[PDB]
Amino acid sequence: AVDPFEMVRKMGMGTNLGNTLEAPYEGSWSKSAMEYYFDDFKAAGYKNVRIPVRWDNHTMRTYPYTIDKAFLDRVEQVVDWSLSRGFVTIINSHHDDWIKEDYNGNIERFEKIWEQIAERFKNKSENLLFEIMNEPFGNITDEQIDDMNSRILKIIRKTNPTRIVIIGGGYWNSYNTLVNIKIPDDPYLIGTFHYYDPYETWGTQEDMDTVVRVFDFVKSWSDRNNIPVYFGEFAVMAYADRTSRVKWYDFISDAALERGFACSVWDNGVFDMAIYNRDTRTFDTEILNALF
Repeated sequence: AVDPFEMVRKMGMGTNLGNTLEAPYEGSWSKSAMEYYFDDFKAAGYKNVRIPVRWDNHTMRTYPYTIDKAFLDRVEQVVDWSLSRGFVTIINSHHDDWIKEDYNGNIERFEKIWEQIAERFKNKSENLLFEIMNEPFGNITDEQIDDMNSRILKIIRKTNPTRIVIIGGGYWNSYNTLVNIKIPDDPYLIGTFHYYDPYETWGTQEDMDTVVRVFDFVKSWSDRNNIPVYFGEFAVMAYADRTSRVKWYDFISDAALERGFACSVWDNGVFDMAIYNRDTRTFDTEILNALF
């Protein structure tokens, strides 16, 4: 099968379908997924689409933790729109915070959710990737993070033996960068990094120097561990003025793609932090130009 390095090269620069299927219920935040979004994403030049999904309210809270068939149907529909247009397509668990609130108590429910996702999408193209969990870091120990990754990977591998899986490689903020040392012995892994600050504006000259340093350290990590890197939601901060914002998109893309990283820009569909207008079907073309 296609190895993670080939996949990351193919992924290039892409977009999130933010604030949609990872809302508590689809459409309750930003506009629901429509097929034409993907026509527009393709015409825009995007090479991947990350599709955040919150499984919580579409899954039984009690055993056997079945995901509503209609929701699985709906996610498959959206996935099939993305895959058929040639996008590398990423699905995940996103905003399923209930698992961090009680790991021991909720790990079985999380396992069964992934058991069902893996089962449903087992025959999908190599271009569909599984991202185990959006932000593994936070109210949960390292031991539990490593435990989660191991067992969800193993569950995935039962039905998806070579499908590339995205796990948290670590995180970064203005003060430090953390990287995982314990990486499962598996040949089909991509490592992902998000902004995270345990003690929780942007676009200055200093902010850029910070990001290059982060990117360089992540690159060393990438080289040393033989794992390619994916920044699945960059440009999540708010910006001082228009000119900073555009420059920042331009800078992140250059720096990432020079180091061979795959990227998905955060786009929440709000006109806040949006590039694609889902109502007018237009893009902020200056930001797109900055991305390509």
